[PDB]
Amino acid sequence: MTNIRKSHPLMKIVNNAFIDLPAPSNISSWWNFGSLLGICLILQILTGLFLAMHYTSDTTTAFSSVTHICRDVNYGWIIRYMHANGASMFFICLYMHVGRGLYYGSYTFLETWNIGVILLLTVMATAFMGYVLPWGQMSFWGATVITNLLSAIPYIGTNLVEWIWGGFSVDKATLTRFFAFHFILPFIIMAIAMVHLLFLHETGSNNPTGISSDVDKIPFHPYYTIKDILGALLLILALMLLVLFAPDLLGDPDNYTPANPLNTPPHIKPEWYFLFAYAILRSIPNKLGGVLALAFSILILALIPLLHTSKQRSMMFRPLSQCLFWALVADLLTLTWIGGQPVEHPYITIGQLASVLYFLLILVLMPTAGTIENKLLKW
Amino acid sequence: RHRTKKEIDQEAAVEVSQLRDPQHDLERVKKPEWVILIGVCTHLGCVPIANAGDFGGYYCPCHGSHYDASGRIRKGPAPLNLEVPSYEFTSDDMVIVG
Amino acid sequence: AVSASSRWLEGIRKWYYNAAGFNKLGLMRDDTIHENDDVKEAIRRLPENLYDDRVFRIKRALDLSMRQQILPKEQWTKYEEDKSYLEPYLKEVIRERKEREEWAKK
Amino acid sequence: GRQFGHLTRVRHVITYSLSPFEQRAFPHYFSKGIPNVLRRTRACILRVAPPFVAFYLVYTWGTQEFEKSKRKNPAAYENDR
Amino acid sequence: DPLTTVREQCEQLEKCVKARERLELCDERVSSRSQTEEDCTEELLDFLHARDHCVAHKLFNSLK
Amino acid sequence: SDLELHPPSYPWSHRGLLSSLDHTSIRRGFQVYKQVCSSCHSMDYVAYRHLVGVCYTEDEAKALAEEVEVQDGPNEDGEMFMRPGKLSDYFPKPYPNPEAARAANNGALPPDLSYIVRARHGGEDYVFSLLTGYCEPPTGVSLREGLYFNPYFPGQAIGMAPPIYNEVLEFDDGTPATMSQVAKDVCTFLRWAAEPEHDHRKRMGLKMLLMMGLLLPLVYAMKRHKWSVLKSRKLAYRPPK
Amino acid sequence: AAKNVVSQFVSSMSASADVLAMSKIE
Ligand code: HEC
Ligand code: HEM
Ligand code: HEM
Ligand code: FES
Repeated sequence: MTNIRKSHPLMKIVNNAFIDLPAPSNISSWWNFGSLLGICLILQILTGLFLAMHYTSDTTTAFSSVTHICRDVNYGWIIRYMHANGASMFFICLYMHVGRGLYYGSYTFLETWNIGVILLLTVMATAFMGYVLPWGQMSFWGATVITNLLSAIPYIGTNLVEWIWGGFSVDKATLTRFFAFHFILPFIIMAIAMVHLLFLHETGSNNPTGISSDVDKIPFHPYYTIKDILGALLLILALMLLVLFAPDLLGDPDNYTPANPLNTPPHIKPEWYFLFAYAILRSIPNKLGGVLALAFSILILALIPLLHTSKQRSMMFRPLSQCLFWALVADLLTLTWIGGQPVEHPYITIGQLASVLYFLLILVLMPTAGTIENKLLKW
Repeated sequence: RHRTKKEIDQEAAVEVSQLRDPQHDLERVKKPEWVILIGVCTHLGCVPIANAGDFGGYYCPCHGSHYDASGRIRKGPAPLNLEVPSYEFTSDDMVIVG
Repeated sequence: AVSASSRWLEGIRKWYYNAAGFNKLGLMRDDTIHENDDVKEAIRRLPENLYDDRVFRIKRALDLSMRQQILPKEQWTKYEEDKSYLEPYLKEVIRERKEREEWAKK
Repeated sequence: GRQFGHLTRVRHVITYSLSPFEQRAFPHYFSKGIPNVLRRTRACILRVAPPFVAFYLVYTWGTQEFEKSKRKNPAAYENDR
Repeated sequence: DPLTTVREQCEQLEKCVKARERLELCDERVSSRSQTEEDCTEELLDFLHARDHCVAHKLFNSLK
Repeated sequence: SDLELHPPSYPWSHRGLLSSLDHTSIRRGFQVYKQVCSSCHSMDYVAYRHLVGVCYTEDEAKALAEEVEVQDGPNEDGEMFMRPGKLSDYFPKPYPNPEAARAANNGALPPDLSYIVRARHGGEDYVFSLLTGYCEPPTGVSLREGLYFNPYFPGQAIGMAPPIYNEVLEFDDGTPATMSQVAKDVCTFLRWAAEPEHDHRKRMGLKMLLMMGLLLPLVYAMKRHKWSVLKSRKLAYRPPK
Repeated sequence: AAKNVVSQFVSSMSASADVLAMSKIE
């Protein structure tokens, strides 16, 4: 070759994973969440860096600081409400991502699946510390009760909760830590994303049918660049619709109140993206039992590869799992509901059966259904 | 919390057994007139409200747990009673929690 | 002792077969298989006719999927015509490997 | 390695395509959508909608009870007696 | 001036009349058996709601 | 565990996506806060920047901000010798410091109104239905004098003196100062101190909606332009067989 | 779209009404 810009630079060749790559034809709209996933990572970052261009990480000021970003600073208001709302999107997008993987068996790509999982959990940490930066009543308490929930561990716990906090409570020491880790996680996560992409590039994108498409492959540039741009267009739409018309709507927490360590919103809860795991935790009387089961909520993802029982990696051709897949999703919705519920009889009893349903759906029902379907097909 | 000859007795006459947790007021303080508690209801620990409840003690709005005057669990869903931080009375006006 | 029960499974079977949509796509059961290392070798063992067939079928199928269009009612795969053409090939491949595994015990 | 010349082996298939500039990008969209949208939704509805329906009942009932049991402050045990 | 009139009207509707009967018995039950733990507040809490839904819509057209 | 009554979706000029804030209301409301409310509740993030937000001129608010620094002035902030003039000063703190504040109101601590609308669950509805909601304690109920009964407080009891009562103040123009009429204006000024961007953001909304209605359709066509070859595509299979 | 978006993000740095308030006022 001569003057083929792409492979001339070696660097520019590495970018031909976007333009020249084999991309399956058939492909639900669901896959745009990968790309959007990145979109969100880049938006949070640009946004973060500007907010962290006018934010301070002290008890005294932090609330003020945010308050000042939203008042005196030019276009700081949208930047901040764009950053808050974004993170919602970021999660809304994440959970589409994992749904798709669950449903079409994209998770067969074990190595890719394991990175995903790390991805998911890393963002999860990020979101947990950022929300505490503004140091408002919800944030303040939410950190205590989550962090303390780590003191369940018998031997260490206790010592360890105190190291993480940098003291006995959550004063300045903790507050500056979260500021620093919030800042540096996303950068580390981008490396991961790319590592994730790396592995995925070695086997390409699965499809709704569930079969290899090698016999049908398309230009990523021609087709999938417009799709992705279009995806954006809708993604942004949702992010501005939220951010411009209903800034606070999705941000359940109304606690714009500077944190007073004796005061407490009897209704303490993580934002929507954490409710599942909250609910699941409450269902267990015992503290430690609840922390294990909380971890297992999320950490149970990496099992599913091994659970796979059918011969069709595609759920597309299998009824019964399509029914229990949906139910889990609706069980997951049910759990999210509990999250914002008084912890009383009505909700308790419900959550408890939802938390068993979720683990049944994942651990026991689906796997059996797999088998059955295989046996009805005579496979 | 600086109690009262009327308050001490109050908490003194309460029949242990019928207390979720069995805690003599005397095993939870050092010097009767005084009672010092770590304001963290045991349940999910969001601060109680002294002078609230049904057992003349402390209330934790958060979920409906009443705490007596010695601050002993009497209406759940709290698990245990209130903790009593470490503290030695040094001079007659001085006690050091910790 | 299966006369009534196992002559009625075909009833759920039949139900189930057309339930799963792949019927409609013009695809067959063997073409819906998870392409793993054994399937892979079976696949490779196919004659030109069988094997090119499985390529057009999947071509026509992924085309439909891309366009969200179902094949006409007249042109659909009928359960009574279960070409289990991979099965023969696929069995052996497994058979060979089970042996290999076993021979490696001690 | 190389992803385009090395995917698989395909014999005897013709394809026929047309240029963008020769065709229309919106092919009787209302007409296809209705019938296609209709035909897949109706093959989805049964497999998808149920569990959501279920949640709704459980939501509804589940909130009624709460308000009752709590607003029915006399619910547990009556007043007169 | 404005608020005070509209409120009345609102409690003149067949559903306000109907659910005020619980208030009336409440008040008397409670006042006569004054030692009871019965809350008349809780009873009032239904009336108020229906009065106020109404109030809002109308009350608004009368202010500046 | 007491039922809490909830606020009506009270008819507001701004309830609607495009609806915006009514400054005259703001204006009025302001005074309400300043005369009725400055006494025990503070507004720390609010400067004397109503100018354009509240239609008070620069000269108007300068003057309005000057007298507030003459009486409550920077002597309460720590500017020993400070008097009339300045505009960077923030609304004057009812009391030196919180602890005081609770003493003046006996244990209770007058919440900073800056964000009340956006703080407390339930927005300006709650705030309006609190002030305008004050009814007779319920048969068989007891009330410590401070504990006035209010139909909309969580715990069913608030330490609030006559928030607002008819003819509490008088507005320049002549707006009929009804308990409620004044509340409608007081809330509105709160809405705004809570979210000063209210109007700009709804504006942009408008411009983001039009734009997006031009880009969404456009961009979709692009997407079909390109893909068309694929979708229009037809296939043939001719083995030698 | 890009123009305003970018512009907002750069003015976010230009000069905060906080500071600018005191500017030119002595
Ligand atoms: C002193 C005389 C006050 C004036 C004038 C106003 N408020 Fe007030 N308010 C005051 C106290 C002491 C308290 C505490 C209540 C308690 O029981 O702790 C309050 C409370 C409020 C609330 C309640 C919010 C909540 O805690 O749930 C609101 C919404 C409120 N104050 C707003 C408010 C407004 C808008 C006023 C002017 C129109 C106003 N208050 C006047 C004391 C005083
Ligand atoms: C996806 C990765 C990230 C996510 C999920 C995320 C999420 C969040 C959330 C939920 C908040 C709380 C905001 C609120 O509700 O007030 C927040 C705040 C903040 N974040 Fe991010 N963020 C991410 C990346 C970043 C990055 C990369 C930076 C810096 C470059 C950053 C800087 C900040 C700052 C300074 C705040 C504090 C002020 C505020 O509340 O806006 N964040 N983040
Ligand atoms: C930081 C968050 C993430 C980013 C930026 C990201 C990005 C991407 C992108 C750009 C793609 C290719 C397109 C697509 O299929 O949609 C992809 C594919 C994939 N991702 Fe993610 N991802 C993230 C999170 C996750 C999570 C949490 C998991 C699972 C636990 C996951 C698992 C997968 C899988 C299995 C695929 C391949 C599917 C297929 O095409 O067959 N991803 N990811
Ligand atoms: S956190 Fe105190 S009773 Fe529940």
